[PDB]
Amino acid sequence: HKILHRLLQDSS
Amino acid sequence: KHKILHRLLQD
Amino acid sequence: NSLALSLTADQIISALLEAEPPILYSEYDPSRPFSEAYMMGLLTNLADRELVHMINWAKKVPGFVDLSLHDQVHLLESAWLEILMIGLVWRSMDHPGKLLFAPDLLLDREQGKSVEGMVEIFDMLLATSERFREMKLQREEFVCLKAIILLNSGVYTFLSSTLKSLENKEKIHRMLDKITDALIWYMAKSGLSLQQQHQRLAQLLLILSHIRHMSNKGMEHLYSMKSKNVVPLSDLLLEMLDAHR
Amino acid sequence: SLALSLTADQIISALLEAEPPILYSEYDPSRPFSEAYMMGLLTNLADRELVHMINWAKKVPGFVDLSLHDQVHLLESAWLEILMIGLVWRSMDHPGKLLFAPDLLLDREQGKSVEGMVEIFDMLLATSERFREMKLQREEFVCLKAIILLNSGVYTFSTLKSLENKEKIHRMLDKITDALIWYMAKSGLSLQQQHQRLAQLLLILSHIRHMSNKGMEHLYSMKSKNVVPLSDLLLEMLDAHR
Ligand SMILES: C[C@]12CC[C@@H]3c4ccc(O)cc4CC[C@H]3[C@@H]1CC[C@@H]2O
Ligand SMILES: C[C@]12CC[C@@H]3c4ccc(O)cc4CC[C@H]3[C@@H]1CC[C@@H]2O
Ligand SMILES: [Cl-]
Ligand code: NA
Repeated sequence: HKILHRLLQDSS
Repeated sequence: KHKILHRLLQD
Repeated sequence: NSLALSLTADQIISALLEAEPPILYSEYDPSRPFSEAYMMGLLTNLADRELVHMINWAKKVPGFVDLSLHDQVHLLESAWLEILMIGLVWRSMDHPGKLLFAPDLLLDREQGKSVEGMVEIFDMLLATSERFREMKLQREEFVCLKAIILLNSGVYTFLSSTLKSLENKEKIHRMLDKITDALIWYMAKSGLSLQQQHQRLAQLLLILSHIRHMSNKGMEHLYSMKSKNVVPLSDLLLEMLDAHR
Repeated sequence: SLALSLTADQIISALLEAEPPILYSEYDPSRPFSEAYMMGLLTNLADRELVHMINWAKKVPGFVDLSLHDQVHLLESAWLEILMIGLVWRSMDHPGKLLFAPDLLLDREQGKSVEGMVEIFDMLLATSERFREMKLQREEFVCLKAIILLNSGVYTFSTLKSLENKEKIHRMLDKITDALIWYMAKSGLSLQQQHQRLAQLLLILSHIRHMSNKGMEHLYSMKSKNVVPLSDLLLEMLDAHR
């Protein structure tokens, strides 16, 4: 999957 | 002053 | 200062409505192979004929002819494709899923696929028409938006190195404020609350960011079609395209 | 949703608290600015700012209530506009210069180190001047940045889920308009000045969009000429503008 999608799953 | 648009705007 | 800068909101709207350009016809023939070249030829021939009427319309926008010829040239060079596009979206509001380029040329997105790179632009234009439909955009609001495009799109590149050129820049900003006043006046007369007026003003002006985006993409596309010799372009269209490098 | 029930004061407070940090560049002043080195510094900075931008977006009221696909699309559409509006804001106190980072304050002559860059520098400098002319306030800036995030990608192209998220976005855009007006009223602007300033601020967004499109074309040109390697993230954020 795309990097942005993965980063949007981390919390904060 | 040589552009077509310049010429058309003076009409 | 001037007579244009003293007009009331009603006078501004009335003048803009009276200045509306004619709706022109395309050359469309159902007997022709609907090729990439044929469709692009229809669209650019139409755009060229519309540009001459756009110049006449601009001279009727309050205050526009009080600017120097160089300033008028600059603003039309910056805004022309945005203006063609907002006109297209307006004409298309009554035709969900279609773009009314002309009364005889109503195209859907599948027809847009006939030209490489065009369907993505069609989809943006179709989404904007849908937004206008959702908002029930009125003709009075449309003409204010078009005048705002003309005055705003080139205004950050407007030089103010002299006391006169600074005067011209200030006049443009004052007229932009007057068109905002006119939009709000129209919304207020239509019965909207203050909250609804400000919300709708924002909604309308955000659409202008999308129109700018679509113009940028369309200019890139037109340059590509020019480079590939897909279609011959008029001298005026070539110069208008060249002003965007 | 809870987000759509926040007051104007709460929205502005939330956005102020969410502000990202100001990062430093990797600039080594022992080295001169070649085209490749300057592009490397600016893209390295952008990449690190994007991580904080993703963090910031998750704090924009309602954003995390959207589908991940919508969050992705909105950030893909807006990222360079968001970087650029932040740059212009950081540069207001530095007429004639662009404060990319506190250690990378550049003038237009330095921009000439990269082909095609000075044209973009000039547009950004003009926007900084516009911010100064307007005396743009931090509360107004954060509203505008949130508006870019929610608006830039909203009209790119039938499913019911697409309509449900789009309605949420439009409702929150209206709430930010409410907050902007509230801030202006609280600051003492007359009712006419409120709508005039609202319009002046939102028309800035048309110029920011223009600059983003020109910057995206420029970045693609640099990539296409093998001037600078881009992170996988930047490659994907750029490719979304294919
Ligand atoms: C400029 C293009 C040809 C002319 C098209 C046109 C032609 C006439 C018109 O009233 C509006 C538009 C908007 C879309 C334009 C197209 C977008 C890309 C294409 O090259
Ligand atoms: C995208 C570019 C590199 C990254 C630059 C940047 C990098 C960081 C930042 O905070 C703002 C900007 C705006 C200008 C951007 C540049 C415009 C053209 C160039 O390719
Ligand atoms: Cl005709
Ligand atoms: Na004609």
